[PDB]
Amino acid sequence: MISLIAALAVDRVIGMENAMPWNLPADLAWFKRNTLNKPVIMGRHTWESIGRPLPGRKNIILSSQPGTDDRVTWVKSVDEAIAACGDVPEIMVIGGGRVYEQFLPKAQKLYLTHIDAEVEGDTHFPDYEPDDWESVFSEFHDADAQNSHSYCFEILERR
Ligand SMILES: Nc1cccc(Cn2ccc3c4c(N)nc(N)nc4ccc32)c1
Repeated sequence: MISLIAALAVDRVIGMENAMPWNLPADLAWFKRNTLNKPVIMGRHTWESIGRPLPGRKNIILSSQPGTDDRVTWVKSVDEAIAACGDVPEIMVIGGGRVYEQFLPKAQKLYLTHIDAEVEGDTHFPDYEPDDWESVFSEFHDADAQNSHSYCFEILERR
């Protein structure tokens, strides 16, 4: 089954850099744990944003362009991306914006990290009608020395 995992700032703004405010160590650990030993699907910008395949995971890159790295699997369509995962309990879609939009209608689970920050970005996480989604887990954390902003993990399940 298909899950989306994403770090969202206020107004559901999403970005991707090794900088503020999506480089919080605790959001990274959450991300690792929830994607470990699962196939990950991602856009090209997100693939560059990591510069390296994620270990112990099958990495699948959805892009209209041909591939430039043989350590990972390149595909051109949503259904090709899904098939490339094989028979597995959970597929993890890890961004970016356009990829979320494409997989949301087929997703049955959302892993969201709400960061209590504001950053300027045109790229947003797709609007999920809260009538079709049920929150089933929440975990708020205060800012500390390692994590500059407060943050809250949430898991939602499609209703
Ligand atoms: N160095 C590195 C290792 C793993 C991932 C990345 C970039 N990256 C790529 C995706 C993510 C990411 C995500 N999809 N969701 C959440 N909640 N957090 C995330 C944090 C980082 C992400 C960078």
